[PDB]
Amino acid sequence: QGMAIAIVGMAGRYPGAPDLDTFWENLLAGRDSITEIPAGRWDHSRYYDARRGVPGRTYSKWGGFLDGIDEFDPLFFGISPKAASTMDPQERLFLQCAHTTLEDAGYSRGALRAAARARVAEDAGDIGVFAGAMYSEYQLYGAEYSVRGEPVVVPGSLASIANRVSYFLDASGPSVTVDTMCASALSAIHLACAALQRGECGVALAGGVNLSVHPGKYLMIGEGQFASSDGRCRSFGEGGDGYVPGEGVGAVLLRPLADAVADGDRILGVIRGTAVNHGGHTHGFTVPNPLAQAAVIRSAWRRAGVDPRDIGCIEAHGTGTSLGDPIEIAGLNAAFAEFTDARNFCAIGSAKSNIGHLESAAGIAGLAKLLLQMRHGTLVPSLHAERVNPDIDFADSPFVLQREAAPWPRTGTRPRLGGLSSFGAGGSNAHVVVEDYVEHRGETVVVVLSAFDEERLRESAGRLRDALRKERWSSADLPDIAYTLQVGREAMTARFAVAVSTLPALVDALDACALGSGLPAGAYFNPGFQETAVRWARRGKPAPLAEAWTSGLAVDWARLHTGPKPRKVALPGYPFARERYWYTDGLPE
Ligand SMILES: [Cl-]
Repeated sequence: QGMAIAIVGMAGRYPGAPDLDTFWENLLAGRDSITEIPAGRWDHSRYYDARRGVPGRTYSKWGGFLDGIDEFDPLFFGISPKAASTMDPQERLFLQCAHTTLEDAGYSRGALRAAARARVAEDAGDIGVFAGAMYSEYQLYGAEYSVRGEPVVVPGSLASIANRVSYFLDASGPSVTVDTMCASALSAIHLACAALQRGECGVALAGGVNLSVHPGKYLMIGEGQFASSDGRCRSFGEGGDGYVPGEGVGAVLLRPLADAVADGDRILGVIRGTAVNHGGHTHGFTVPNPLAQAAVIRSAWRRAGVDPRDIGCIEAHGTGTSLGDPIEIAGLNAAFAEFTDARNFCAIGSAKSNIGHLESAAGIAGLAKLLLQMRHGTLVPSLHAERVNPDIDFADSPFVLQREAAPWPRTGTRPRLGGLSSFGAGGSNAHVVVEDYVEHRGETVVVVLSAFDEERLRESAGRLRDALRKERWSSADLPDIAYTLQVGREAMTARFAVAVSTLPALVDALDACALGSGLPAGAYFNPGFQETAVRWARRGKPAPLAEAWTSGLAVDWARLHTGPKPRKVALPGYPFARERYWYTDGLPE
């Protein structure tokens, strides 16, 4: 049966991919997003040296990097701009990730709490937050400054990553940051699923964050020789002699499947089972254990109640290590061997070949790739493995290394089944089992839009306009779009409302608002009785309600949709202000 935990929303920010849609495009095109160290971060010429193991140097100069990790919208989160400057970028980016995930799920803060609270006991929490992270590097800058100047305070609390989200969301569930290194994100998901199953909270936000903000990490992988000579993760490829670090922030909104189905939530997939263990005493602290990996994979399978023969795809750890890669396959082989003797039926690959080793966030990026493959029914290439690692025999294995884009066909009406592994360098292992889900036309709707100020509002109109021009959208989607923007967004200061019945009309109105030109009739803008107006709107006269709402009137939009409720759909998230904050702000040179 499984623990039946539904995924009702997701957000992701990965190298070369500001959002999940872009991430899929990169994955589909087999794009390599690895680059050299951005000059803005630090002067890497002070540390680079091609000779392995040189003291005070590093032979790696590559990485999977995000763009503008110092960009943040503190006013949006009720954080003072002064506080933002000394606040760990990981906390900042996870805050923005958390919000985007709620918007993808089609939930406002208040709505999410209400939906969660109804499913658990009185004194049980509503929303839980489980974050995975392993580095506190921002802290180091403050110390480097304080020694040769005036002492500056730069906090290094990993708990803040989860705690600030809980604070912002007004969440009352468990608020936990976990560190199991590379397996952190998957460990967070594991604990989140356990909390939901146990009834500790109604919904749970689970994810991971990992940034490369300091050169120290590179001096470390250089000394320990963990870094690859070519700055690539050759997942199961020949010549892989280490990994390349990558940046990333991701999260999922988790919920018991029954509750999601009953609430008409989007369902991006279902977590059937999770498992967590440790490699024990191997021949070295950072030496992986194939038997432990096999055990955690089987444990997740048993908890999921699945038949491993049906597994269509495995998203592997695949860091591109001399010892690690063959060990991982050995672990997987031992796992499958306890159930079937079948060969070459399962696909395998790693996103790390695309975006690098995201470490504490590797699992959430991996989950994204897996869910996206199922969503589009397409298996994506795994890079840097034109010739496979000589130590690995895929011919005598359950697997076939995915090296070309290919269709992932559904067997009958049976859900596509996938597996996801993440193995911490310190020995902590994790495996997650997921499967996908199987389940007023033409009328005038009222499309609503709000943001912090006028500029952000017109920005939202533009991004929504650009989205609704894509091929997937038609006029038949208008009831879903309107519903999502009503009950799935926060009613903010600057507001925009328009009554439309066709999609091209909505696009025109959005374009007008975005460009600040003249608005049509039935459209209302504001830079910043209900019972009567809602009855009117339910009778097909929504203009007085829309105009009143734009003027600032609070509106319980749910009252409008009490035959069948429209579907929540994926719409563009809030356009955060991109102002730069760093610890050197205000400090003398
Ligand atoms: Cl609130």
